[PDB]
Amino acid sequence: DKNGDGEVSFEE
Repeated sequence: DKNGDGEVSFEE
């Protein structure tokens, strides 16, 4: 998240 996927892509 926040980057784990893409700038929080996950938590985005």
